[PDB]
Amino acid sequence: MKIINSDQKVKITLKINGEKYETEVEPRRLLVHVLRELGFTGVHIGCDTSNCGACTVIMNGKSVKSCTVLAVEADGAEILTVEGLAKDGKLHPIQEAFWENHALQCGYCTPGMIMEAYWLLREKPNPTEEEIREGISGNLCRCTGYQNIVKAIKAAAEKLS
Amino acid sequence: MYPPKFGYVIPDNLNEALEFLEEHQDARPLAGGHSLIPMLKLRLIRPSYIVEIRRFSNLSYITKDGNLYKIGALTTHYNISKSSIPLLSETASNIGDPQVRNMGTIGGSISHLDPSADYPAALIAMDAKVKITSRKGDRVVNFKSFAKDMFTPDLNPGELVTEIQVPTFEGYKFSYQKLERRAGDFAIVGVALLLKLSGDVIEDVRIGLTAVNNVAVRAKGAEEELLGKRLNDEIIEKAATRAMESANPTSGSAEYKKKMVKVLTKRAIITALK
Amino acid sequence: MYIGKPIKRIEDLRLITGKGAYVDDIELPGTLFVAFVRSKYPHARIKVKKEEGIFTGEDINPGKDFPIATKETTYVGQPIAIVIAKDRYEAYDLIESVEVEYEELDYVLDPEKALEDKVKVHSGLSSNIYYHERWKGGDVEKAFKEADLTISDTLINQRVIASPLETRGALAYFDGNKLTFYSSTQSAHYLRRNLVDFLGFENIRVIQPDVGGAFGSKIIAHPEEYALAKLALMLRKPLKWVPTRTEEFISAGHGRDKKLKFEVAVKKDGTILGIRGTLIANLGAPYPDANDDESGNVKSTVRMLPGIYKIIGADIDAYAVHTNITPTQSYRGAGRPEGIYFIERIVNIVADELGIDQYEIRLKNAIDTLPYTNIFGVTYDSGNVKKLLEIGKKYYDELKKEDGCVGVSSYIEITAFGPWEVARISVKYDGKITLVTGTGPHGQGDATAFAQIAADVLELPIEKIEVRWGDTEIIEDGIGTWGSRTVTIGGSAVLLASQKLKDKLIEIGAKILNADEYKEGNVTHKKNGNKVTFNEIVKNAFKMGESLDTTAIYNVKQPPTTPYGVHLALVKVDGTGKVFVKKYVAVDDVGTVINPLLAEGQAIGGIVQGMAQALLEGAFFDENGQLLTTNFQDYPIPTAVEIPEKIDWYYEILGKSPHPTGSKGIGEAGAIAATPTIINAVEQCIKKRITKMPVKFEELV
Amino acid sequence: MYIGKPIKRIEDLRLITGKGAYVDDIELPGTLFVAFVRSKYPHARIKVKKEEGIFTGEDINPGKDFPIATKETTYVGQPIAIVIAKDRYEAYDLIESVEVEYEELDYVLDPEKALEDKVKVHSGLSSNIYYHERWKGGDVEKAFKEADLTISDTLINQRVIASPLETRGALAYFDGNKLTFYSSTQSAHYLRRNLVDFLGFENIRVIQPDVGGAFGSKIIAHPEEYALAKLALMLRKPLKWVPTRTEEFISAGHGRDKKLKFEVAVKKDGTILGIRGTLIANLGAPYPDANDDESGNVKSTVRMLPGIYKIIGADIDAYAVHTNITPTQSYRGAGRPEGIYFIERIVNIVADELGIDQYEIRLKNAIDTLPYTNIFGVTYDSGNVKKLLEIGKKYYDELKKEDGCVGVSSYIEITAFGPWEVARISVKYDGKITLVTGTGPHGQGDATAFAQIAADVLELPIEKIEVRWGDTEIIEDGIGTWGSRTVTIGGSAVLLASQKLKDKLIEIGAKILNADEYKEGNVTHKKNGNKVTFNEIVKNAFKMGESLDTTAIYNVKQPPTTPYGVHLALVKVDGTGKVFVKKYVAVDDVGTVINPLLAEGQAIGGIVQGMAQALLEGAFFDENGQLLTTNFQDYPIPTAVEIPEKIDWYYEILGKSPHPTGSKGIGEAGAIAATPTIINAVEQCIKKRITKMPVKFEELV
Ligand SMILES: Cc1cc2nc3c(=O)[nH]c(=O)nc-3n(C[C@H](O)[C@H](O)[C@H](O)COP(=O)(O)OP(=O)(O)OC[C@H]3O[C@@H](n4cnc5c(N)ncnc54)[C@H](O)[C@@H]3O)c2cc1C
Ligand SMILES: Nc1ccn([C@@H]2O[C@H](COP(=O)(O)OP(=O)(O)OC[C@H]3Oc4nc5nc(N)nc(O)c5nc4C(S)=C3S)[C@@H](O)[C@H]2O)c(=O)n1
Ligand SMILES: Nc1ccn([C@@H]2O[C@H](COP(=O)(O)OP(=O)(O)OC[C@H]3Oc4nc5nc(N)nc(O)c5nc4C(S)=C3S)[C@@H](O)[C@H]2O)c(=O)n1
Ligand code: FES
Ligand code: FES
Ligand SMILES: [Mo]
Ligand SMILES: [Mo]
Repeated sequence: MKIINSDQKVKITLKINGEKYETEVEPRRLLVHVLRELGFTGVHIGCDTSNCGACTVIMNGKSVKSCTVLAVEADGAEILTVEGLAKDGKLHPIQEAFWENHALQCGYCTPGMIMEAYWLLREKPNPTEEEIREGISGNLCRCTGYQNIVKAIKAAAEKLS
Repeated sequence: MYPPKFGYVIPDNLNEALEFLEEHQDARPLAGGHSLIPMLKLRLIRPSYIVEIRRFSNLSYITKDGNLYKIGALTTHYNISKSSIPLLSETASNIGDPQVRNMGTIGGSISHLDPSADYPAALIAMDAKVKITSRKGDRVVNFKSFAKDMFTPDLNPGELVTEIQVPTFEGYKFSYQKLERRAGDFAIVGVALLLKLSGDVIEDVRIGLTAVNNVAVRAKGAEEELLGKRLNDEIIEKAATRAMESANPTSGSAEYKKKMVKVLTKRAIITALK
Repeated sequence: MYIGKPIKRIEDLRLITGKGAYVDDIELPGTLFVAFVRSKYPHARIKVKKEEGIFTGEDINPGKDFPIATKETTYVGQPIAIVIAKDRYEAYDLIESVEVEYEELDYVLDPEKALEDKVKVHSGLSSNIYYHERWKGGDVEKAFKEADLTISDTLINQRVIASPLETRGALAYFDGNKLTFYSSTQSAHYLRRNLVDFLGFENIRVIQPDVGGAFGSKIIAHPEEYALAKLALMLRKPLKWVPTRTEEFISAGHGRDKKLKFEVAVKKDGTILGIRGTLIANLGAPYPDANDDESGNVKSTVRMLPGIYKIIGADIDAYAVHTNITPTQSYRGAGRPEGIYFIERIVNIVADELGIDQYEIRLKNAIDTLPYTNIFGVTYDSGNVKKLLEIGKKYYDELKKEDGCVGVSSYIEITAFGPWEVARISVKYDGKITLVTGTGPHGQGDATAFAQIAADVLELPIEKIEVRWGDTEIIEDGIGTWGSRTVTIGGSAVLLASQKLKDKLIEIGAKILNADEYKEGNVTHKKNGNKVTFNEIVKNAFKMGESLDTTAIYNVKQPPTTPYGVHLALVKVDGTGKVFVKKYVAVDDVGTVINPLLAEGQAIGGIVQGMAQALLEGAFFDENGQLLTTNFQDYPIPTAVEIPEKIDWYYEILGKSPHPTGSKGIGEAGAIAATPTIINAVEQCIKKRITKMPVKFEELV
Repeated sequence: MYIGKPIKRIEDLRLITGKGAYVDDIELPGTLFVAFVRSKYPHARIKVKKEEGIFTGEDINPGKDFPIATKETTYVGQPIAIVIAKDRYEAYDLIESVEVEYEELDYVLDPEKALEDKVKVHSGLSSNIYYHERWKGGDVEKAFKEADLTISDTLINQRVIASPLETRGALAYFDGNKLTFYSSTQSAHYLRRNLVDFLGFENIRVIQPDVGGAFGSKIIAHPEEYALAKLALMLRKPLKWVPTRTEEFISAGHGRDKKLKFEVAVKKDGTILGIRGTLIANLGAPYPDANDDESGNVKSTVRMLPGIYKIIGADIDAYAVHTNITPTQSYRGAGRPEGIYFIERIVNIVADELGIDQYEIRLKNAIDTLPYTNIFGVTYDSGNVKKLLEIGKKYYDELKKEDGCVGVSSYIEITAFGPWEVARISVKYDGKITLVTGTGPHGQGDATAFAQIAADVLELPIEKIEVRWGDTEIIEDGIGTWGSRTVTIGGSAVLLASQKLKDKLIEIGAKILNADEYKEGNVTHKKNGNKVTFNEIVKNAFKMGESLDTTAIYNVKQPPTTPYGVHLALVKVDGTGKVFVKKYVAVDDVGTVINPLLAEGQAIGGIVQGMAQALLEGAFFDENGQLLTTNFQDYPIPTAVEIPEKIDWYYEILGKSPHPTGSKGIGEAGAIAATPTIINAVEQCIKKRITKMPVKFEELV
């Protein structure tokens, strides 16, 4: 029965893109701020109510909105962020396809959108247009109008078979 | 955006969690956190402690136990959506967005009791039951009695939902209709249907309404209209009409919503039948 | 050549790998966090207890109520106090300790009420009416004399909120002599001018880092930016300000919000003769930076009312009025969407009243050839409207036989505003080339277009041209990115600087060869065939004391260049009153297209904003002046599910701009066209007159 | 005018308030810390186990032993492995886990041994001898024929260590396309060229932030900088490297370390006729960047041996030889101190052997008028040595009657090396002026001198001229700060750019006034008296598409300009053998003095380094090739207690440089003059011949 009061911090471990980090947090701190504070600034805060998805990372195989998880709650988790898709500078096929199909403008939804896409393509190898759209409906983008994002995801699905 | 300060408890086992909650009236347990954390962030709640129940993995499970499915409270939307429970799986599928369903749990949705939630429409229709655990032991209650009012579950300091029970509804037909402005939103209107055919007679029918009252209700009048009858265009139209009798909605408009109950009941009957 | 090719974005690599640096990704040693306390009332006298870590408007603008309110607050969401803490979490704890004393005053929400001056938005205004001019052109009397019929109604273009996915934000640091200010802004150089003006000194560097979009919401300096900057002079620590998204909704990016009381004069054959009536625009509270932005936009709305039509006279009485709400600002199109929406709705209302075909009425009334000066003095410079409409009829005919309802609209638009723009190009001894633009892209991909332009001029591979922007220290100056000006005005500056560089490389090459031909960076003696390489020219320029760093300023002498097009949608409405868009076609003429991939990308982004205004979005206040929609659940920007199943974009080059690029702007065109396209479509399905937006579900059942 | 005035430093405000930003004050998100494992042996074969967080030379320069050793290490302190960790504390924990396998080879420490090629410093050298040329001039045969007497000895100028108070350090970040590299370096633009050359691509931005001094130690790119940069390409996180001071002592800033075997030919009346012998310079290990730096310095030493004297012939056999120690680099004066030290010691040795007065012998042998070309081809360009010496005799006479021993020396010096230097000046629309230099000041205060120059040219207040440097993105290019070139070469570039700006402001002013007078930034019609202000000219330049951003490159056509002077000290030695310096006088001719306060500040800083070499400092190795002095306790740089009680600095302007500033360099002059001044003084007190430094206590008892 580990008990941490308001005015303490607790040491946690997070395994992020294959590497272990160790930090001390108050209980109320959100995982999204801790990830950023550890240098993962590609994880973005677009809202305060869990709608936008700009903060999406893979936690233990699951796409999650890291703004809606306490950092202490993530203790011991494995987390992938967009910074961990490319191997030795070769782009992951989802990244390549976003570039080829012009699926980003300001780029701010892009890490989260790519992470949801990664997760989605691991659920459903060959998704319909409709399943793609459903499958990214937690990720808002204000710039692109989505059409190119759907195109990139289909192109990536085919690259991935 | 930023929660208030609070203490935190990581208990070794259930017994410990229960005791801490007993003794600390205003500590809140944390499951998928997708209703608790958003409320911390807006500072609409200020508990002294958050108690973490998430790592009790024997609280996550789908078990078919005779003609009951037993569902661990920590089972997520995503897993329920993937497990072929008639009506309930499809209903879980509709909840929020993929990220949300990856974390949200059935125990936390029903302990929270938002009057526009998806599950209560299915759970009222199913005559679901809620196993409630205490250091004192277990109490099983009917979903209907558990849902005392919007945001008001039948839970005392010291207790947790540990299990949801539903009949297996084999051979039943079903549909969850969710009206929404955008993918990802809570229901503007939700209609959950279960029915079973003996020949072309409606042998059993159950209709649940969410987002149109303070708690989920049965569409009693739509049920009366269909039960035991042979299906045709006329009775469907009539049942869809009578479903409006159970809707007491709040201003879309209250009037628009009541009208939508009829539209979604009709979509539900026709979808389940097809 | 690279110009005209769908070249993929040089910007993408950093951003798809999460190696951008937006304002909140930046930190300095000892950075403190700043949050603002905001008015919970529409109109109130205020007293705020100044306390440790608690600053008030008196610390910022003593004797004034703007940028920060000191005695009197004029809108829910107005900053009334500033707290400073060790970090964001503690800053928001500290917000709850601030002690504000309110005296609730009377307030006005409706600009039609407000213009009666019965209740003043602020104590010290002579008038809630900020601007009031009667716009007249052609011969309105003759129009209404010759008419067989007149039609009247009131059309609303409701308030919306820009809602870029990254909010405003800023980081300010004064070292004792110099202020360095990072901001999620639309232009580093313009923000610098704003801060120089407000603070009274010139030693200010501004950095626009990556910006997560803006859509007009980040042109102005906001009250928080002025305050942060002024605080940084005082505190001598770096100070980070990032609003919550609730804050952003309540305080920033409100746009549109204009009403037209109209009467149209027509002949029974669908000839539109003339228009008159009253335009009422809601400026919200008197914040000078916003008022000035939006009031210029009011004028854009009136002046574009004649659209692409051969109107004979009009008479429009224009009001821009304050009310007790968030001050109104540019949003994507900045007045032009409202004006095109007004004329394109009126055109359909008439078509529907006279049983004329919605496409035929437009072919009937369309201007023939360009140039043409509209009734309110806008010169439409080049192209051919009729001919573009003939091209577009083929899609209208196809859509008319599919299942659903068709809507069309035709637009014309103003872009590429002056007064000037800058480009610097520089070559290092080893040969490296860097191009700097004085514009400030924030998603639109102009840097790729700039690299295509400069590489064509220099005849070099495009990877040779690094493109930079957004630091007041790496270029002489700049204007900014807004008014769909960047590829046109900023690209013309790029073309001039690259040309100056090429001319210079030529003469150094000539000097080295004794003479007075350039290919791919090398210079060759046109018989005797002696050649000096690019790299040899560059090293010799340095040895000869000759600089290869050059800056061009392209002064804009021409008036705004005008693209135009026709857009079409096919929709369905179901038994719940939900609208589904099946297909959308855009046919645009934007002059020379520098990059069709990026141009279409702009068309589509705008189209979906314009559709969302028609079908989803709206900023509404309860009668206590509280914004009802303050998060992404209640302010419903579209997900991927709510988009047209397909959007096909086509362009025709019938009219080039007079600028060296030949291009006109498209950044805003999509948002201008889509709203009435979509509303016309839905109206065909319903079929009652649609007078306001968003179209609600219950209005369609 | 500001030029010639002791204007106080514009640089001081940030630094006295602790708001600088030196390299270790900079952080980026996720920055990792880098430390190097270093050879514990002078010469060894190595195997290093590559492991998690442990990189080796193979990761940096496979197939080579430089910059990082892979198979064979050649000096104690050489980097042999690189560790990466979360922070500095953990990095140094990780150092202790690295697994190195050494095969000790034979090594050579003494360059005189080494030049016999009996033991090679590295396996793969043809020869330890890096450079070997016989220097001949005039008629040495005639000199030794005509001599009444010859004197012989061996003089040592021992190894010292630059010891700037801030060590090297660097921060490297590659975003996928571009490397940004911050470094405690002497020039951002030169470091960029070094990294471009090593890494094979051009997309590198270098930032020189505040630098805590260098004294020649930060000209070259060090092995750690190449490695950090190459690692940053691979790792994709920012990587901070900061050595401990033990590391710094062992690996960087070693300079001097030259031996002269001499024989001098004199007439009995103290005529110095000629010199011959052998110069041996210790390059330490073969690191190409350092070898190349120091070998140019060897040449400076030989070529300055004739000093200010009318020598008739000389014949010097020059060696630059490797040994198994830290490679040798420029230290303040960069070869010139050793050469002047050699001739000024020889002059006193002769004076003492012939009972001639130390001042009289110099007046006897001094060149009469300038220009004059010395025996080894150095043209001393302007001034009057004899006359400066007459001025200085008055202080010698005064000092000769005070209590203690007097030493004098006279120096001449080479400064203001090419090949070019850059300046950019730019004016923003609101009027703000920024001047950028391509030099890289790191304590010397050139930016104040630049601001004085530009303000005189523009006729504006000095506070109007912000001066920036040290970012490869804010200026076309640059050379750097070293060879006492910055105020002269960099200031001439500043003068050209400011003049171009003024000329441009004139013609825009003329255009605005119809004509073809400038005062204080304003232009006036020389009857009719119509006037346009500075700010109006600037706004109109932008409206007219005319840029006010200009870059000048000053190509250096002249050979190095040569200051000279005479310095004098009065010392006492006590019964413990401790030396106390009572007074020191410097008389210098450095051409036009831009800023006497800053010039004297340079004279004094150099003087104290030169005195410390004579009296305190020395880098010595035990016979295992371990440096004996690796901290500020054992390497005794002076405290405030060890300085002359007073240093009076005077200048005379008898000879200006040919450059537009008229100035010559003084950055190095103090260190050149003080060493033999002080040694000559001590020698007068002892009175045995002093042949080596530092003078130890036990040698004086
Ligand atoms: C963007 C977003 C969209 C959403 N959309 C929908 C939607 O469309 N439809 C819908 O129905 N829901 C929606 N939700 C809510 C979501 O389903 C939540 O997961 C759910 O409401 C709460 O479940 P949880 O496990 O996350 O509970 P938590 O947030 O962990 O807990 C919620 C409440 O239950 C208590 N609690 C948790 N578990 C137990 C237990 N076992 N016993 C007793 N008390 C317990 C907590 O103390 C708390 O008071 C959405 C949420 C978000 C953030
Ligand atoms: N004839 C043309 C016209 C445009 N283009 C391409 O389309 C884009 C440039 O459009 P331009 O029309 O010059 O508009 P701007 O770059 O000046 O963008 C400003 C405009 O951009 C719009 N789109 C936005 N897109 C993003 N991602 N984020 C915002 O905040 C945006 N805000 C809006 C708003 S509001 C405005 S005013 C560039 O890729 C340009 O190369 C082209 O190739 N050929
Ligand atoms: N005729 C002159 C000559 C010099 N000055 C002033 O004296 C200083 C410039 O000296 P300059 O002779 O141009 O030498 P640099 O600026 O190029 O400095 C380089 C020189 O600077 C020296 N002094 C140093 N001082 C500091 N603080 N830190 C170092 O690392 C230093 N390193 C050394 C070394 S080694 C070198 S090579 C400037 O303030 C200049 O304005 C002047 O006013 N008039
Ligand atoms: S920041 Fe918007 S969902 Fe996490
Ligand atoms: S690319 Fe700007 S929000 Fe998606
Ligand atoms: Mo805009
Ligand atoms: Mo130097």
